[PDB]
Amino acid sequence: PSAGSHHNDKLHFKKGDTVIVLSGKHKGQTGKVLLALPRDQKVVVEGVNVITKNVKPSMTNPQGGQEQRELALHASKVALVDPETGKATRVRKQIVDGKKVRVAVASGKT
Amino acid sequence: FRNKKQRKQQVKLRKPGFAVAKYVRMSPRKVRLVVDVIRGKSVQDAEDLLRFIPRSASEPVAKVLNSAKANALHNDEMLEDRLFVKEAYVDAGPTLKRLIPRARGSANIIKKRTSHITIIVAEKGNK
Amino acid sequence: KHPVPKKKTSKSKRDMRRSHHALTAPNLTECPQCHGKKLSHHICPNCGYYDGRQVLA
Amino acid sequence: PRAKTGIVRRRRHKKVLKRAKGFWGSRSKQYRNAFQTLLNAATYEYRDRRNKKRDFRRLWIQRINAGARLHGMNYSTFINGLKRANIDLNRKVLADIAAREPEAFKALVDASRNARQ
RNA sequence: GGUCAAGAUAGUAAGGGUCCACGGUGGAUGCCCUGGCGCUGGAGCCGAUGAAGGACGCGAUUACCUGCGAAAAGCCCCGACGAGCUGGAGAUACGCUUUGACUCGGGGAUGUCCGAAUGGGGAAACCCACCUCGUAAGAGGUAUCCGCAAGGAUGGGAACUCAGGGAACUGAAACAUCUCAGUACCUGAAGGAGAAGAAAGAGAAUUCGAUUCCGUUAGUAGCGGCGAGCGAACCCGGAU
RNA sequence: AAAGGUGAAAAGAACCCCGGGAGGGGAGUGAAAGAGAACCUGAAACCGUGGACUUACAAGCAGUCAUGGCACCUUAUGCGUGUUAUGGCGUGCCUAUUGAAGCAUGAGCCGGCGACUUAGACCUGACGUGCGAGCUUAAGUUGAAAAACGGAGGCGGAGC
RNA sequence: GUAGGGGAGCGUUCAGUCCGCGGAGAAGCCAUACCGGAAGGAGUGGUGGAGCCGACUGAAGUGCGGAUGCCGGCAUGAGUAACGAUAAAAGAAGUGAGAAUCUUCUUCGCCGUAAGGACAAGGGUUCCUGGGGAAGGGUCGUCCGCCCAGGGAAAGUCGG
Ligand SMILES: [Mg+2]
Ligand SMILES: [Mg+2]
Ligand SMILES: [Mg+2]
Ligand SMILES: [Mg+2]
Ligand SMILES: [Mg+2]
Ligand SMILES: [Mg+2]
Ligand SMILES: [Mg+2]
Ligand SMILES: [Mg+2]
Ligand SMILES: [Mg+2]
Ligand SMILES: [Mg+2]
Ligand SMILES: [Mg+2]
Ligand SMILES: [Mg+2]
Ligand SMILES: [Mg+2]
Ligand SMILES: [Mg+2]
Ligand SMILES: [Mg+2]
Ligand SMILES: [Mg+2]
Ligand SMILES: [Mg+2]
Ligand SMILES: [Mg+2]
Ligand SMILES: [Mg+2]
Ligand SMILES: [Mg+2]
Ligand SMILES: [Mg+2]
Ligand SMILES: [Mg+2]
Ligand SMILES: [Mg+2]
Ligand SMILES: [Mg+2]
Ligand SMILES: [Mg+2]
Ligand SMILES: [Mg+2]
Ligand SMILES: [Mg+2]
Ligand SMILES: [Mg+2]
Ligand SMILES: [Mg+2]
Ligand SMILES: [Mg+2]
Ligand SMILES: [Mg+2]
Ligand SMILES: [Mg+2]
Ligand SMILES: [Mg+2]
Ligand SMILES: [Mg+2]
Ligand SMILES: [Mg+2]
Ligand SMILES: [Mg+2]
Ligand SMILES: [Mg+2]
Ligand SMILES: [Mg+2]
Ligand SMILES: [Mg+2]
Ligand SMILES: [Mg+2]
Ligand SMILES: [Mg+2]
Ligand SMILES: [Mg+2]
Ligand SMILES: [Mg+2]
Repeated sequence: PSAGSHHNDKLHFKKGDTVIVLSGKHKGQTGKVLLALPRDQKVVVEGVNVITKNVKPSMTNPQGGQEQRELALHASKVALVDPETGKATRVRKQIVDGKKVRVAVASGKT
Repeated sequence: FRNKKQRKQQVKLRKPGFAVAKYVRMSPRKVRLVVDVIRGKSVQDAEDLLRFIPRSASEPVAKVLNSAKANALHNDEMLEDRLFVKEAYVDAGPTLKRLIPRARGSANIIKKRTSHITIIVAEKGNK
Repeated sequence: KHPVPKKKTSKSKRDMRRSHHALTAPNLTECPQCHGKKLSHHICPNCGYYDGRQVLA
Repeated sequence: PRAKTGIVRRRRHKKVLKRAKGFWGSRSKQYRNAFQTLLNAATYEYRDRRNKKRDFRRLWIQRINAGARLHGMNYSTFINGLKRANIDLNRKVLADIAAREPEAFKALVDASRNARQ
């Protein structure tokens, strides 16, 4: 019963966009979209961040070894930001050129 | 403390001088026969008696005894020359079941039972 | 033919019966040399001593 | 719609079972034999309310006869003696006089053998 | 106090019992949904251009499933979306993609072998041929029935339809006519419906006007070991 | 045929201790490992450890009543709660039967599943409601996050 | 007071409406000496981790101890019978975490128109090598016809 089903496998933001974290423990911290998976609705933001363990495997290296890497998040705790407001912001689809669709707020655009 | 959740954050439960062998492929009443000798007795003794008891079970039970020792010494900094088997018991694991043929058409079900051996070491002063 | 029990035996009964299955713990002595423990009139299984030294290491 | 048992049967059961503590063996741990034991218990309860009323009267009477005879009187003659002198005492009370207070019971004896004369 | 004497009573539990505490077993109960159920409405045929259903394959690694078919998790063009993708599979590596990928919609190309199987044989998925072209590789053809030909047929499809054939238990408080019942089942042919249909009619008003279906007439008229029980039609009102 | 459930998120427990392993104890993560992959709750039968009071002169459907002993004090210092000693009293349940403790039937135990219902626009009573010498529609039509129309028919109205 | 008739109610799911609770923790589970005439119902505490109580009204797959009932789990018999031909074993040595059971050596014993060898039918990787040890082996296993991986099968003349 996949996570994307509810959100029509659609991402409300692109990869490389900056994002503010709406909900949870990392309220409001900000970051670049390093990875975004539409169907699963999961997204990586240089702020979440956990300590993972590499257990036995002799690759990498015989001993264990711990590690610091960010752990992806659910789309619905992510938003495009607005350079003016600087805050959590909705999006309007308007037009430019020359056939390009673009994204505005209450004061375009990102 | 104000909330159960508060306690579940603040304390964390400890199992002071306690080891458990789970799913030992033996029968409880058997294993008990052995254990009842170990119990109340001062850890050293237990270590010996287990080497001269001529049941099979004697061996898994030896092993749990040592595990509880290494949990009271290491993970609990207790005093060897004062350790004794404060408590020990056996309870029933999920028992393996297998069909076995019998005479004429009849079939049967052997219960290869399993076992949970539990030892709990603890220091003993008289005062 | 083919006897069978008439009635389930109570937990109480069954257990009264079992009042004799207590194992008997070894009488154990400590070897006069290498020092662990041994059975009377057996060879001390740690060193191998029975007055001088019989079984091997 | 369907309506499972959900929750009711276990509540009933625990009710019986909890009436049944201290009962021997399965009588206190298996529902049916509990419930059963309890039917017979019913009989015994009702009966014995009446019957204890029967029993205590008996006891009083025993003690009374005893005291009566200490001072050289049978009980029956002692009680007609009391009714004659229109002393109107409970035998519960007569027993307690007889057992607890010597001289007083004595006095009632003398009064009664007087009523007999 | 000591000895003797007479008398009375206590504790210890090998194991058991009742209760309490703490666990194990086990999977009830509560909560939940990724799975069902019915009703309503939609939609209704596939196939010699090889179907339904399969076998064997295709993967960097591939046992199962999915998708595909030696052009083999896919190839071509068109349309949509616009940043991810590299199937369930979550696993490492290789990599693809803003010259527009992946996914969605729409057509085509390829489509091994079996299966109506149809070159001949055969114990389905395998064995053996013949003919025309071709340099070989390869390609195509080689069944039967209607027809001059063109072209049509064979096979499959839960229910629904019509047709050929057609039970018994059971009910009659036994049973034989009767009833179950033209039901079950079998065979046939066909469609998305089919059947039926354009009065040598129903009927009694010199009335009505192709058929089917619903209500109703009506448990009426009748049928019947006149027993059990079976049971219309006309009129009238609707659907078309 | 049976089959279901970590967690919000795999952050799926590096590393240390006993063990060949299995399993476990730490640590670390987590809000919670009183969620660790034999992972939601986790009842009962059933198996054990520990503690209270108890039991080795005793005849018993195991209860019930009365009293004494010990113990305990969160609807609890009394009408007590647990447990016991002794006395009185007492023939399991169901079914089937003239008659059941019956040496008559059923039953190992606990948990779940498990048996008087639906239909018709049928028949006949009781209760209630709306109209009332009258009462009512059916198919259907339209509307339909509702209902309204629809008199064809049916019931009373006279019996013999 | 049995069949039976009648009367008033308790509890369960779902439904409409009203009230209203719930992470400062719901349902479910657990303990309990309180309440009600009974079905039953609350108070507090422990559990649990996301839903739910009360009231009135409506509709039911609505209440279990029985049916040698059904599915499931766990008891009893019980550490009992048995461990599958009475052809038979002994020592050393090796290995190994662990050996009466595995490997080697020396003997012993049992088949020898068989208990040896080769085809067919059938089976289907069981063969060989290297590893493994949960379960399968009626004990034990370090071993195996088991588990994992990789190899192995060659026809003008045998059979089709
Ligand atoms: Mg009286
Ligand atoms: Mg003892
Ligand atoms: Mg396949
Ligand atoms: Mg090709
Ligand atoms: Mg394209
Ligand atoms: Mg897309
Ligand atoms: Mg062919
Ligand atoms: Mg017949
Ligand atoms: Mg008949
Ligand atoms: Mg056909
Ligand atoms: Mg481990
Ligand atoms: Mg912490
Ligand atoms: Mg005890
Ligand atoms: Mg005597
Ligand atoms: Mg005694
Ligand atoms: Mg009789
Ligand atoms: Mg009778
Ligand atoms: Mg009997
Ligand atoms: Mg009987
Ligand atoms: Mg009979
Ligand atoms: Mg029997
Ligand atoms: Mg009326
Ligand atoms: Mg009465
Ligand atoms: Mg409600
Ligand atoms: Mg509910
Ligand atoms: Mg039952
Ligand atoms: Mg039987
Ligand atoms: Mg069973
Ligand atoms: Mg024995
Ligand atoms: Mg026996
Ligand atoms: Mg024997
Ligand atoms: Mg034997
Ligand atoms: Mg043998
Ligand atoms: Mg032998
Ligand atoms: Mg060695
Ligand atoms: Mg042997
Ligand atoms: Mg050698
Ligand atoms: Mg041979
Ligand atoms: Mg072969
Ligand atoms: Mg074995
Ligand atoms: Mg090894
Ligand atoms: Mg081999
Ligand atoms: Mg040759």
